[PDB]
Amino acid sequence: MEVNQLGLIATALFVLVPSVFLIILYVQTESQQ
Amino acid sequence: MEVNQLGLIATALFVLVPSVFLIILYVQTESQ
Amino acid sequence: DWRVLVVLLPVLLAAGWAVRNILPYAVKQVQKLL
Amino acid sequence: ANLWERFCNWVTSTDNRLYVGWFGVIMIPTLLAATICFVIAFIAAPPVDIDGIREPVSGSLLYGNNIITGAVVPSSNAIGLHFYPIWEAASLDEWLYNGGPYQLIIFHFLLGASCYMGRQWELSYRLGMRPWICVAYSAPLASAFAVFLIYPIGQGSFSDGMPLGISGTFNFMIVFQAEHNILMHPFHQLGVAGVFGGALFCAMHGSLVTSSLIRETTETESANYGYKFGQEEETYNIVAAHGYFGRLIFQYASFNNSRSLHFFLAAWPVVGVWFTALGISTMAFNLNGFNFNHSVIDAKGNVINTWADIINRANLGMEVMHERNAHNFPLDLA
Amino acid sequence: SYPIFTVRWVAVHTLAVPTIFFLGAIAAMQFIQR
Amino acid sequence: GGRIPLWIVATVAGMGVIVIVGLFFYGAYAGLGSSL
Amino acid sequence: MEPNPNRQPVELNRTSLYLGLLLILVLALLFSSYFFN
Amino acid sequence: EPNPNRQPVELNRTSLYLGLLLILVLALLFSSYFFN
Amino acid sequence: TTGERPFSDIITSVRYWVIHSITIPALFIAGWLFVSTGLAYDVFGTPRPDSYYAQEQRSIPLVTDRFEAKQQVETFLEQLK
Amino acid sequence: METITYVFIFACIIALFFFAIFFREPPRIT
Amino acid sequence: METITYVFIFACIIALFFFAIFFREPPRIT
Amino acid sequence: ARRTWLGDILRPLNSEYGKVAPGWGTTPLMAVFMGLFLVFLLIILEIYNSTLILDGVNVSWKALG
Amino acid sequence: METLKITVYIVVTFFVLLFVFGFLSGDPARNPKRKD
Amino acid sequence: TITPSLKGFFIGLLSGAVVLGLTFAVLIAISQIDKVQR
Amino acid sequence: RGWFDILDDWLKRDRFVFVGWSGILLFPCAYLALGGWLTGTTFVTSWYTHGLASSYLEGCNFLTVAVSTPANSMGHSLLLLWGPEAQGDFTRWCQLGGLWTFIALHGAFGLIGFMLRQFEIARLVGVRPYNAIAFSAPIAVFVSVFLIYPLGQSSWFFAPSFGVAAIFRFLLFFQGFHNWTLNPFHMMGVAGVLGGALLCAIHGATVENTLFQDGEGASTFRAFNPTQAEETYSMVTANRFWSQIFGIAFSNKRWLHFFMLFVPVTGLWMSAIGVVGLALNLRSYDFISQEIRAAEDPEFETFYTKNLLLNEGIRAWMAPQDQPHENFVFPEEVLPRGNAL
Ligand code: CLA
Ligand code: CLA
Ligand code: CLA
Ligand SMILES: C=Cc1c(C)c2cc3nc(c4c5[nH]c(cc6nc(cc1[nH]2)C(C)=C6CC)c(C)c5C(=O)[C@@H]4C(=O)OC)[C@@H](CCC(=O)OC/C=C(\C)CCC[C@H](C)CCC[C@H](C)CCCC(C)C)[C@@H]3C
Ligand SMILES: CCCCCCCCCCCCCCCC(=O)OC[C@H](COP(=O)(O)OC[C@@H](O)CO)OC(=O)CCCCCCCCCCCCCCC
Ligand SMILES: CCCCCCCCCCCCCCCC(=O)OC[C@H](COP(=O)(O)OC[C@@H](O)CO)OC(=O)CCCCCCCCCCCCCCC
Ligand SMILES: CC1=CCCC(C)(C)C1/C=C/C(C)=C/C=C/C(C)=C/C=C/C=C(C)/C=C/C=C(C)/C=C/C1=C(C)CCCC1(C)C
Ligand code: OEX
Ligand SMILES: [Cl-]
Ligand SMILES: [Cl-]
Ligand SMILES: [Fe+2]
Repeated sequence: MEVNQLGLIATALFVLVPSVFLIILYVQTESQQ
Repeated sequence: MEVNQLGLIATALFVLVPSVFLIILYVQTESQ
Repeated sequence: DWRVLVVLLPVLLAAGWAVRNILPYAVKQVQKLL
Repeated sequence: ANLWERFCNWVTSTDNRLYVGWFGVIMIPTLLAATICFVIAFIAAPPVDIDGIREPVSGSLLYGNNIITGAVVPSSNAIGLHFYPIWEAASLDEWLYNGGPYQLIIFHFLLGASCYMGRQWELSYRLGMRPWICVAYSAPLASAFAVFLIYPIGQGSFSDGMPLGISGTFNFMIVFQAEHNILMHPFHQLGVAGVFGGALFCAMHGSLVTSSLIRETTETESANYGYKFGQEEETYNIVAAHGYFGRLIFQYASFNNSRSLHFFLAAWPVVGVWFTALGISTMAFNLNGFNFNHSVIDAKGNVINTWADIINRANLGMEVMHERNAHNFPLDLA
Repeated sequence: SYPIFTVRWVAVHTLAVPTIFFLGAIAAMQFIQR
Repeated sequence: GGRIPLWIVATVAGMGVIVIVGLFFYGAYAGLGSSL
Repeated sequence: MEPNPNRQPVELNRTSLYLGLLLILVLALLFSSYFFN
Repeated sequence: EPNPNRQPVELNRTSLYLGLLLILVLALLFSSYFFN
Repeated sequence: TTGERPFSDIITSVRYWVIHSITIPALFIAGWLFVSTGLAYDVFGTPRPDSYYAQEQRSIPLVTDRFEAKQQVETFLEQLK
Repeated sequence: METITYVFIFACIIALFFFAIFFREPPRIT
Repeated sequence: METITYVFIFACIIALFFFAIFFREPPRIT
Repeated sequence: ARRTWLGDILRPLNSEYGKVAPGWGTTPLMAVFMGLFLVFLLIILEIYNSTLILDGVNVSWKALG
Repeated sequence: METLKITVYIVVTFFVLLFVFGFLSGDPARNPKRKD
Repeated sequence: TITPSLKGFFIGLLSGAVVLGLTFAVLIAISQIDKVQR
Repeated sequence: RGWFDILDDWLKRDRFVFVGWSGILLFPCAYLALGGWLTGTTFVTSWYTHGLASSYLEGCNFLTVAVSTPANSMGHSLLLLWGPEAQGDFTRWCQLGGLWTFIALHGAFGLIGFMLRQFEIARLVGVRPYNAIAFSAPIAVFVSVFLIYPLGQSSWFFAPSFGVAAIFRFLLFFQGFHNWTLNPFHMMGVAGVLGGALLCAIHGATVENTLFQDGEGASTFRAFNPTQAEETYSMVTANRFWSQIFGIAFSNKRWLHFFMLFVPVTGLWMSAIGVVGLALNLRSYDFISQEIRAAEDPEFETFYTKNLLLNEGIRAWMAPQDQPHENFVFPEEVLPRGNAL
C-alpha cells in the first residue's frame, strides 16, 4: 500500500523513546535496594 | 538525492539501541 | 391583557391563603432574631 | 492417592498460580482455539463474501488493512444460520471464502467466555467468598451474546452479527441505527445511563477516597506507600468523605455506609448494561425504537418536522446506502 | 422552636412552585386539537 | 404535628403522579403529536 | 561551596514499569495506523 | 532458594563517554553507506 | 442535624396540608389557564396549529439576516393576517 | 513494512502480559 | 533528511566532548 | 553562600521577603481597576462579536482600505 | 476432513466428560469450611 | 455617535449592576441580623 | 469583625444546603440554565431558526422536545436580550434562539461555580481537592462541544441543541460529516468511559463479595459502622481471587481508587481534544493509502470503504432538512442509493 514512509520511523521512536525512559528508571531503582 | 529511505531508520536505531544500553548500565551504576 | 389576571389570580389567592394561615407563626421566628 | 482423585485435586487446587477448575477445563481449550484462529485470520485471512453476493470484503492485514480497518469478516449470507465447521467445506479455500473462521471464533469464544463466568463462581467457592462477582460479569457476557448470537438468530444470518474488527464494529452500529432506530430505544438509553453513570461514579468514588487518604507519607513520596497490602486499618477517613460530599449536595444524598455505596457502584452499570444487551436482543426480533416520524402535523395537515424527522433523514441515508448491491426488492425486511 | 422560613425553604419553593404551574400548563396541553 | 401517617401521604402522592403521567401518555395518542 | 542539598533519588517500581510499557505499546498500536495513513 | 551466582554489573562514567563516542563515530561513518 | 425542621415532620403535619391543598391546585390551575387562555402562545411567539404556514404556502419562514431578523419574522406574521 | 510493525507491537504486548503475570512484584502482607 | 542526520550526529559528538571534559570523573590521588 | 559583585548590587531587591501592608491595604483600589478592566474587555469582545456596533468602526477586512 | 471431524468429536467428548464427572466427584465438598 | 447597540450595552451594564448590587445588599443585611455567636 | 467577615460567616454556615461564596455564582446560573431549558422545551418553538417544532406546547414529547440553536444567520452572536438582534423584545428573542445562548452561557458559569464549590467545601472540611480536579473532565467536554466546536464553525446553529433527539441528531451528524468514530481521540474517550463503567462495576462487586462477616444477619449492610477503623472487606482475598482469575490484581487500595479517578477523567479529556480538532474540520476522515488503492482497484473493499458509503448517504439525505439556510435542492436523480432501496 502507498503509505506514509515516515510512519515507520515515527512509530519506532514513539515506542522506543518513552520505553527506554521507563527502563532506565526501573533498573536504577533495583540497584538501590 | 535519491537515497535509501531505510537508511534513516537504520542510522537512528544504530545510534539509539547501543547508546540506550550504555546509559542504562551507567545510571544503575551511579545509584548503588 | 385580561388573560394575565386570569392566570395570576390563583397564585395570588394561594399566597394570600398561605400568608393568612402562617402569619402568627412567622412573627414568632422574626422576634427571635434579636 | 488414587489417580482420578489426584487429578481432581489439581484441577480444583487453590494453589495454581492461575486457577483451572472444571469450568477451566472447557474454557482453556475453547479460548485457545478462538484466540489462535482470530490472530491468524486477522493477519492473513483472504477476503470473505460476507453478504452472499460474490463481493468479498478484505479484512486482514496482509490484504491491505491496518489495525483500524481490519477484521475477521462475518460468514456468508448464503449460509445464513447453517453450521459451517471446517469439515463441511470441500476445502479450506472454500471455508475461507465463505467466512468459516468467524463461526469458529465466535462459538469457541462464547463458550469459553460462558465458562469464564462460571470459573468466577467456582474459585469464589473454593476461597470461601461470596459468589456473585460472576453476576456482574453476566452483563458484558449478555452483551456479547446479543451481537454475536441473538441478533443473527433473529435476523436469520451470521452475516448480520457484529464483525470482529474496529471499523466492522462501526459498520454494525450504523446499520443497526438505520434498521432499528436504536438511539430512540429506551433500553439503549438505559445503557448510556448505565455507562455514563458508571464512569461518573467511578470518578466520584475514586476522587472521594483519594481526597480523604490519611496522611501517612511525606511530600517526596507517593501517597500510595501509605497503604500496606493486608493492613487491618482502613486507609481513608469515610466520615470526612461523607462530610464533604453531603455538603456538596445535601447530607441525605450521600452514603455513610460503605457497603451500600459499593453495592450501588456494582448495580448501576450492571443493570444498565443488562438493559442495553436486552435492547440488542429484542431489536433482534424487530421491536424497534420509538417512531415519531410525521407525528406532528398542523391544522391543515402539513407535516411539521421535529428532531425525530431529522434523525429519520439520516437513518434513510444509512438505509439506502448499506449493502448497496444486495437488495433486489423494495423493502429490507431483514 | 423551629424556623419556618430558611434558605432551605427558599430552594424548595424555587423549584416546586413553577414545577406545579408547569405541570398544569402541560396537562392543559393534552387537550389541544389541531 | 405528625398527624397524617406518612404511608397515606405516599399513596395519595404516588397515585397523583400516576394520574398526571397517564394523562401525558393518553395525549401521545390524542390531539397534537398523535400523527392524526 | 557545599554540594547541593536538594538532590533526591527517583523511583519507578516494577508495576509502574509494566503499566507504563502497556500504555506506550497500546498507544503505538492505536496511532500507528494513522502515522502510516 | 535465591541463586548464589548473581553478580552486579558496572559501567563507570568514563566508559559511558568512550562507549557513546564509539557509537556516534561509527554512526557518522556508516550512515553515508546506509543512505547510499 | 443542622436545625431546620425535618421534612417527614412537615408533610405529615395538619398545618402544612391546610396551606398546600390550596397552593398546589392554584398553581396547577394557574398553569392550565396560561395555556387555555392562549397567553403562552403570545408570550413566547409559538405558532398555533393554524399559523405555521399561510394557506397555499409550503415555505419555512426561516430567519436569514442577523440585524434585520426581528423585522423578518414580523413580515412572515403579517403574511398570515 | 506496516504489517510487520503492527504484528511486532502486538507481539510485544503479549510478551509483556507474560512478565506482568508470572514475574510480578509478589504482593506481601503487612 | 540525510543532511539533517549527519549534522545531528556531528552535533551530538560536540556535546559529548563538552561533558567528557567539563563533567568528567575527576582524577584523585587514592 | 557565595557573594558576588552583581549579587551585592541586587541584594536589596531581594531583601523584603514576607513584608506586607496591614489589613486590606490597597485591595479596594485594585477592585476598581478590576471592574474597569472587565467593562473594557466586554466592550472589546462585543465589538469583535458585533453586538456592540459603533459609528466608523467597520469590523471587516474592508477596514484596511 | 472426515479425519478432522472424527478428531474434533473425540477431543470435545473428552473435555465434556472431564467436566461432567469432575462436578460429579463431590464438588460441594471442595470448599474451605463445611465439606460435604 | 451614541448608537442603539451602545444604548443596549449601557442597558445591560446597569441591569447587571442592579442585579449584583441588590443581591449583595440582601446578603449583607441577612448576615448582619443572623450572626454566629462565638 | 468588618462586614466582609460577617458575610463570610453567613455564607459558610452549616445548613441543609451549603451556600458559600461560590453559591453566588453557582445558584443563580444553575437555576437559570435549568429554568431556561424547562421553559423552552415546554413553550418555545424552533420554526424560525430550524423549521422544527420543539416544545410540549407544539405537540412534542420528552424525546423530541429541545431548546434549539439559533439560526445560522446569527453567526456567533451572543444574542443578548438587549442586543441588536432582539432589541429587547422577549418574544422575538425566544424566536431567534436567544434561549440557547442563555442556557449555554449561564450553564458555563454554573459549571465554574460548581467547581468552585467543590474547592470551597473541600478547604472548609480539610480534605484534598481531588473531586474538583476530577470535575475538570465534564467541564472540558462541555466547553469543547457546546462552545469551542461551533465557534470554529459558521455559527452556533451547528452546536448541539439541548434536547434528547436533537443530541441523537448531533451524534449522527458527526458520523456522516466528521467520521468521528474513526477518530483516535474519540476512541480513547470510549475506552475511558467503558473502562470507567467496568472499574465501577468490578470494584463494587468485589467489595460486596469479599466482605468480612461482621454481623449475624443475611443483610450484610447492617454490619458496617462508618467510624470503625477496620476495612470492611478483605483486600487479601480480593487480591488472590483476581490474581488467580485474571492473572493480575490490585494490591494497593490507594492506587486502585486513584486509578478509578484517572481512567474516566483522562478519557473525557481525550475526547474533548478531538472535538477541538473537529471545530476546524480537522478530522480523521480517511486513510490515504486505502483510497488510492480503492480508486485504482474496484475489487478492493473493506469496512473502511463500506462505512464511507454510509456517511455519503447520511450527508445527502439529511443535509437539505438539517441545514435549511443552505437551500439545498437535491433532485431525486442525484441522491446516492444502492439497488432497490
Ligand atoms: C455518546 C454516544 C453513545 C454512548 C455513550 C453509547 C453507549 C453504548 N452503546 Mg450505543 N450507539 C451510539 C452512541 C452511543 N452509544 C450511536 C450513535 C449508535 C448508532 C450509530 C449506537 C449504536 C449502538 C449499537 C448498535 C450498540 C450500541 C451499544 C452500546 C453499549 C456499548 C458498550 C457495551 O456493549 O458494553 C457491554 C460489554 C461488552 C460488549 C464487552 C463484552 C466483553 C467480553 C465478554 C469479553 C471480551 C474479552 C476480550 C476479547 C479479551 C480481553 C483480554 C485481554 C487480555 C486482551 C453502550 C451502552 C451496544 C450494546 O447495547 O450492546 C449490548 C450495541 O450493540 N450502540
Ligand atoms: C451572578 C449571577 C449571574 C451571572 C454570572 C450572569 C451572567 C450572564 N447573564 Mg444572567 N441573570 C442573573 C444572574 C446572572 N447572570 C439573574 C439573577 C437574572 C434575573 C434578573 C438574570 C437574567 C439574565 C437575562 C435575562 C439575560 C442574562 C444574560 C447574561 C449574560 C450577559 C451578562 C452581561 O452582559 O452583563 C453585563 C453587565 C455586567 C457584566 C455588570 C457589570 C457591573 C459593573 C462591574 C458595575 C457597573 C456599575 C454602574 C455603571 C455604576 C452606577 C451607574 C450610575 C447610573 C449611577 C451572562 C452570561 C443575558 C444572556 O444570557 O444572553 C443571551 C440575558 O439576556 N441574565
Ligand atoms: C460505545 C459507544 C460509545 C461510547 C462509550 C461513547 C463515549 C463518548 N462519546 Mg461518543 N459516539 C459514539 C459511541 C460512543 N461514544 C458513536 C457511535 C458516535 C457517532 C459518531 C458518537 C458520537 C459522539 C459525539 C457527537 C460526541 C461523543 C462524545 C462522547 C463522550 C461523552 C462524554 C460525556 O460524558 O458527555 C456528557 C456531557 C458532559 C460531561 C458535559 C457536562 C455535563 C454537565 C455536568 C451536566 C449537568 C446536568 C445538570 C446538573 C442538570 C441536568 C438535569 C436535566 C437533565 C433534567 C464520551 C467519551 C462527545 C465528546 O467526545 O465530547 C468531548 C461528543 O460530542 N460521541
Ligand atoms: C450526560 C452525562 C452526564 C451528566 C448528565 C452529568 C451530570 C453531573 N455530573 C456531576 C458531577 C460529576 N461528574 C463527574 C464525572 C463525570 N460526569 C460524566 C457525565 C455526566 N455528568 C462523566 C462521563 C464523568 C466521568 C469523568 C464528577 C467527578 C462529578 C462531580 O463531582 C459532580 C457531582 O456531584 O456528581 C455527584 C453533577 C454536576 C452537578 C452540577 O453541575 O450542578 C450544578 C448545575 C449546573 C451548573 C447547571 C449545568 C447546566 C448545563 C451545563 C446546561 C443545561 C443542560 C440542560 C438544563 C439539560 C439538557 C438536557 C438535554 C441535553 C436532554 C451532575 C449530576
Ligand atoms: C442515590 C443515592 C441515594 C441512596 C439512598 C440512600 C441515601 C443515604 C442517606 C444517608 C444515611 C441514611 C439517612 C436516610 C434518610 C434519607 O434517605 O432521606 C430522608 C430525607 C428526609 O430527611 P428529614 O430531615 O425529613 O428526616 C431525617 C431522615 O434521616 C429520616 O430518616 O430526605 C431528604 O433529604 C429530603 C430532601 C430532598 C429535597 C431537597 C430539595 C432541595 C434541593 C435544592 C438544592 C439542590 C441540590 C444542591 C445544589 C447543588
Ligand atoms: C486464563 C485467563 C487469563 C487471562 C489472561 C489475560 C492477561 C492479560 C492482563 C493484563 C496483563 C498486563 C497488565 C500490565 C500492568 C500491571 O501489571 O499492572 C499491575 C497492577 C498492580 O497493581 P498494584 O495495586 O499492585 O500496584 C500498586 C503500586 O505498585 C502502584 O505503584 O495492576 C493494576 O494496576 C490493575 C489495573 C491495570 C489494568 C491493566 C489491564 C489492561 C490489560 C488489557 C489491555 C490489553 C489491550 C491489548 C490490545 C492488544
Ligand atoms: C415522568 C416521571 C417519571 C419519574 C417519576 C416522576 C414523578 C419524577 C416523573 C414526573 C416528573 C415530571 C413530569 C416532571 C416535570 C417537571 C417540570 C415540568 C418542572 C418545571 C419546572 C420549571 C421551572 C423551574 C422553570 C423555571 C424558569 C425560569 C427560572 C426562567 C427564568 C427566565 C427565563 C428562562 C428567561 C429570562 C427571564 C427569566 C425569568 C429569568
Ligand atoms: O445483511 Mn447485513 O443488513 Ca440486516 O437488513 Mn437486510 O440484511 Mn443486510 O440488509 Mn439491511
Ligand atoms: Cl454496509
Ligand atoms: Cl432483496
Ligand atoms: Fe472503594
